[PDB]
Amino acid sequence: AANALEEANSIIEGKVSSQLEKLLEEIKKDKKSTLIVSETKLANAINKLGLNFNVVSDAVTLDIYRAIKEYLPELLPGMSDNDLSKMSLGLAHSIGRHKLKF
Amino acid sequence: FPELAKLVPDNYTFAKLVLFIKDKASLNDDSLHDLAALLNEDSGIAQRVIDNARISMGQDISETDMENVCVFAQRVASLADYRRQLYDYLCEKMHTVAPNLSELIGEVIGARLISHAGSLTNLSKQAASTVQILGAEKALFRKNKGRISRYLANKCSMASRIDNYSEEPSNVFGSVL
Amino acid sequence: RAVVLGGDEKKARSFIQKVLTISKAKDSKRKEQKASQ
Amino acid sequence: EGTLTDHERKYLNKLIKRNSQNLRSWDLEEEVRDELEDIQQSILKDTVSTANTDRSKRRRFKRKQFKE
Amino acid sequence: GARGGAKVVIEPHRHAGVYIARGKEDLLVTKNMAPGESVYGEKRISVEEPPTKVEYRVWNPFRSKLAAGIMGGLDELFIAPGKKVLYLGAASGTSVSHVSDVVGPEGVVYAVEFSHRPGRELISMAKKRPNIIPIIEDARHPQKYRMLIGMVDCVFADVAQPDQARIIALNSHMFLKDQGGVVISIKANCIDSTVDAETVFAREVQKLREERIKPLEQLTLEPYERDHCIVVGRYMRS
Amino acid sequence: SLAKSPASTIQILGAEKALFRALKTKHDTPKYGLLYHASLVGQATGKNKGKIARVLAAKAAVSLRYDALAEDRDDSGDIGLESRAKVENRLSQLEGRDLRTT
Amino acid sequence: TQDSNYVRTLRQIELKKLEKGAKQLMFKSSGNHTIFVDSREKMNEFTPEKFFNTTSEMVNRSENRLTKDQLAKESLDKKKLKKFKQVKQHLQRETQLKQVQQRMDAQRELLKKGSKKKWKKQRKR
RNA sequence: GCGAUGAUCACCCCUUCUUUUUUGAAGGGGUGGGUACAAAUGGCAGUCUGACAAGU
Repeated sequence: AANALEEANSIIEGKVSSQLEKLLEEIKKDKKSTLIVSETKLANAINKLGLNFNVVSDAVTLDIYRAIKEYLPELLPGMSDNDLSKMSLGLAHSIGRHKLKF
Repeated sequence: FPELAKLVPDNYTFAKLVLFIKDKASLNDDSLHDLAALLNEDSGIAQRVIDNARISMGQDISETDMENVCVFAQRVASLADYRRQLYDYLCEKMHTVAPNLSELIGEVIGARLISHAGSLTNLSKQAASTVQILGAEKALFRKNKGRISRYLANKCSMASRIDNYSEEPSNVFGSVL
Repeated sequence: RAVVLGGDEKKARSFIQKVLTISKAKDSKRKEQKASQ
Repeated sequence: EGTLTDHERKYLNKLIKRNSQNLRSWDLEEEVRDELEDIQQSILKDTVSTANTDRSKRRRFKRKQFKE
Repeated sequence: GARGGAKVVIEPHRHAGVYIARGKEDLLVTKNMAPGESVYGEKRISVEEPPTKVEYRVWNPFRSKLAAGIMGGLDELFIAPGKKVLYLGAASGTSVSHVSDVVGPEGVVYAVEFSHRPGRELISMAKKRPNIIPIIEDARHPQKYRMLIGMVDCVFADVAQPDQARIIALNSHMFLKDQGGVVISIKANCIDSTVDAETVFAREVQKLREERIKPLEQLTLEPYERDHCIVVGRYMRS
Repeated sequence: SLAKSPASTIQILGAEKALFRALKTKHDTPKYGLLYHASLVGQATGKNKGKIARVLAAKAAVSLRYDALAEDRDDSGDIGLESRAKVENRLSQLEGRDLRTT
Repeated sequence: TQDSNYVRTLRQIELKKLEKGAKQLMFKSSGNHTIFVDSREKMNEFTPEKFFNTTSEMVNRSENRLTKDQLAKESLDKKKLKKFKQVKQHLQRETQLKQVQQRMDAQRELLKKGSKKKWKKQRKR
């Protein structure tokens, strides 16, 4: 949860976390691949890294992200809908405490 | 960590596990076995507490607060141990003081009957009818049900006399009674 | 002095006056008979 | 599946009458509503107040208009 | 009046998860997810059911605008048991808790709120309700809390902002299901105070149409509120 | 909830049984409440106890409101300390007053 | 025969007592309801029975319009009029106490030390 | 195969047909009360006054 809050805060701030650095670097072997990102701020941040990715953040992509979020529990084997909801509940309180300067 | 209070309703068990799980952040496989040793894994709480601890809405409290949760829990833990010791002391003392009465009804019930009378001397002086209503408020002796309760009250009155007016009471008459 | 009272206090005040009138009636009757004798 | 014969669409219509009839008892008679509603407006108008906001709305409308 | 020892008869509403207490007085009511306590001091009604004690909470129309919608005879309320709801403008648990009651344990409620002082109150209530997910963030930027919210069945907004139709659109596009619900509480004064309230409501309806939200019905909230109305629409992505 | 209370209530906060009995029966009201056990009140004597309770209650609300409603409060108590000095000065000049004519 | 402190306490009791009593009551909605329809032919054929899926009697009841599919006392109501009247009676008492307190407030104000020309404009030292 | 070391002793859930005929056939639960403990952000229940005071 401590890591999740740190990763959650980086996403909100539009900054790239080290956990996301490593994950992208794994796919770096693929030359000239386009990266679809939900948020423009994150898209710009990923571009600055010098990764060989054409980063795109367009209104049309919102349909892709929209379908994925609908069928996310089925997309991710091994995690049920209840677990994702119960993970969201715990992470939300942790973020709310940080935002409220608790 | 509010979730644990639901997992382990048994309060005495809850305190012991709280002493081990001081901080929900600390979760190791070896620790899982150690808390698995606490009580049994048949309920499965050993796996649940690890899963809940990783992800929960509990707000971390200060180190000073945690010091009092454990220290206050030690006070509760000690009292339970002493209560068990005092209970065993009661049973032994009931046998020597009131062997006939303790044998007939029991050490705890007989001791409560003595307290309601105010003393063993008071109990032995009462008539059988008064002894029955002496334990008619906590249901100590409890239409056919009423007959036994009255019958047991008369025998309890007799047993209290053998205990009170004997220098070294035996349990021989309480057994046949 | 003027006051504003709740229901229970009114009942309590109503009851005590009823008692006081009955006592005054019982006392006066007791006096009159002994005066007659 | 909408296979209602004539008999089912009559038994149900009685149930509609049965249930609708019962709720009228809770709904209450019309006569008391006449007095009850009068009390409600009295209890409302003061507690909500809002006599002023009618005036403020008129004032704000009056100030803006060009005066000649 | 409807005093502590008073006895009432509880019967169901048209809307699933909503109930009325008969007696002398008819009170709008919801079951308590966290029995034994009231979040904002509302009255509770006790019924013994085989015996376990199920509790109820009174829904005050003067404190919740959604409740004033039910009193007015709202035809359709997408908020129903076993549905996800995104509550925008969740100042505190006064109305979200009652929404949390309707959705029940299976459903969830995403309570979004911005100001910090009411936010801390919202967190304190969310702890008692596992089905409430509080988000202390500005609704004008749904991308910030995109991670925490999944797709939702309905979107209810009480935000009293001039640009609320924009806020509703951004959240609906990102989180609302196709053919999903949209219930908007509109305060005329916050948007435009000089004109009459009827003109303001017509303008808000036009904005929602531009954002692909089909209005279904509208209802003024008198006498519970003045210059207020609730608009219910369905989200037509197609 | 304490910060939103006027200093008058903080003065008589713990004496509600006596307060409302006095108000309804046309009698004098209490003047110390729960603050009677504060150190500064004890230092006062005679009728000065009633006066210091009024002064100390007023400064308590100032210090308390700063504690509750300050976003970036330092954990030093500097507002409380300077408030204490004002009450001590008020006590000194109030005590130095001699009712008996010299 | 009473003082200002006594009257103030009574009114404060009634105000809170009034607030509780009002919250206990229910008040029937009087708001306007409008239905949005797609086409004029749909507008003309609209009727309250079809739109809400009802019988006629439920249409009049805005507060608990049960659907037709879902469908498929003088002493008692005298207490209702008693309930609403008590909240009205707390109201009449509260304003009557308000009138008394203002008169007591005015008298104490007239007793206050001031220029009192009507108050002359004079800053108080 | 008894007993003075003690027997006995609140509420509610005639009709039709027929006859060798005076003959045959058919029609445990809920309330209430008592005792002890625990919880209520349930009730009583309403949070004093408001510009002068002290010295020459």
